[PDB]
Amino acid sequence: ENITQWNLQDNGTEGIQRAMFQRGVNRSLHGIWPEKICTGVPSHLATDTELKAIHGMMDASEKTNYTCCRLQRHEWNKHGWCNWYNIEPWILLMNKTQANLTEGQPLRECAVTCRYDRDSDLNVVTQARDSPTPLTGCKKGKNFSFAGILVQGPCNFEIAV
Ligand SMILES: *[C@@H]1O[C@H](CO)[C@@H](O[C@@H]2O[C@H](CO)[C@@H](O[C@@H]3O[C@H](CO[C@@H]4O[C@H](CO)[C@@H](O)[C@H](O)[C@@H]4O)[C@@H](O)[C@H](O[C@H]4O[C@H](CO)[C@@H](O)[C@H](O)[C@@H]4O)[C@@H]3O)[C@H](O)[C@H]2NC(C)=O)[C@H](O)[C@H]1NC(C)=O
Ligand SMILES: *[C@@H]1O[C@H](CO)[C@@H](O[C@@H]2O[C@H](CO)[C@@H](O[C@@H]3O[C@H](CO)[C@@H](O)[C@H](O[C@H]4O[C@H](CO)[C@@H](O)[C@H](O)[C@@H]4O)[C@@H]3O)[C@H](O)[C@H]2NC(C)=O)[C@H](O)[C@H]1NC(C)=O
Ligand SMILES: *[C@@H]1O[C@H](CO)[C@@H](O[C@@H]2O[C@H](CO)[C@@H](O[C@H]3O[C@H](CO)[C@@H](O)[C@H](O)[C@@H]3O)[C@H](O)[C@H]2NC(C)=O)[C@H](O)[C@H]1NC(C)=O
Ligand SMILES: O=c1ccn([C@H]2O[C@H](CO)[C@H]3OP(=O)(O)O[C@@H]32)c(=O)[nH]1
Ligand SMILES: *[C@@H]1O[C@H](CO)[C@@H](O)[C@H](O)[C@H]1NC(C)=O
Ligand SMILES: *[C@@H]1O[C@H](CO)[C@@H](O)[C@H](O)[C@H]1NC(C)=O
Repeated sequence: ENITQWNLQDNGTEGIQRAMFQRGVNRSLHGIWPEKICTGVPSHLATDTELKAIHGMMDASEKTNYTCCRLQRHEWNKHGWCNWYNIEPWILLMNKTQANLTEGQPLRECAVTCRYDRDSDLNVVTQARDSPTPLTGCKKGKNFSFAGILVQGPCNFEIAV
């Protein structure tokens, strides 16, 4: 029921993706999204110390030189507090999810946002998730590149029929 989304390195994409390519990082966690989105005053103010414990997860913000902890705090505020109640279980999950992402191509990896590269003739996956979803910026008929890994379809498993 929870969507796990992450960023993948792409020099062709200004922002987090360019920074990941430079830093030799393949997959950086974006968030874990339950059905319920949090509204109102959070239960706990996520400190940088707490948020730095999610090892390997880069910030999508230029303001922190794509390090910590803007994206991280945003995630706890919008998706974390009202669903996990405590920061400790949330931190451990986010970190274990990022640990697994650092290992390599996940069991379930589906393109979310693409950036078609005319030179290589590939759909360079900028963001991916553990469930198939309507694509964005993807050219139909072209193969996919998930941080260097070439896949025929938008997912690393069969969806259809
Ligand atoms: C997918 O997403 C859901 C959230 O959307 C995750 O579910 C949460 O999981 C965490 C644990 O990983 C749970 O946190 C613990 O909640 C306890 C309170 O729960 C009450 O019972 C039900 C659960 O059936 C809730 O729905 C109620 O609202 C209640 O409030 C809470 O006591 C507990 O704290 C205890 O443990 C921690 C660490 O061990 C201590 O720090 C703490 O002080 C205390 O002893 C945790 O906060 C949470 O209940 C879940 N919430 C819901 C709504 O289901 C899934 O596990 C995610 N799964 C995947 C696979 O991504
Ligand atoms: C990864 O992406 C980065 C960012 O997009 C990328 O750098 C960009 O590409 C090029 C290649 O170095 C840079 O382009 C140069 O930019 C200056 C103006 O800023 C122009 O004057 C340059 O023109 C000369 O260079 C050519 C070299 O082949 C000549 O043939 C040409 O006629 C000129 O004399 C040139 O276009 C560019 O500035 C950056 N862009 C940004 C937005 O930073 C880099 O190539 C990629 N790295 C890897 C490892 O793939
Ligand atoms: C991160 O990746 C892990 C691997 O997918 C997974 O952790 C869980 O723990 C064990 C490792 O000890 C996996 O392997 C085990 O498989 C059998 C299955 O019958 C277990 O009985 C054994 O203990 C064995 O070593 C588990 O399969 C695995 N659990 C699940 C539910 O898939 C985590 O799920 C990953 N965490 C995140 C947050 O993505
Ligand atoms: O984890 C993240 C967080 C944010 N962005 C966003 O970064 C730029 C910000 O302009 C956004 O444009 P966009 O396609 O609407 O969403 C992009 C990511 O790509 N990954
Ligand atoms: C997060 O995972 C790393 C491995 O990537 C581990 O060494 C680290 O201390 C973890 N943080 C915790 C458990 O808070
Ligand atoms: C990342 O994928 C590259 C291909 O871009 C692979 O060769 C490498 O071992 C991985 N490096 C990481 C996860 O740091």
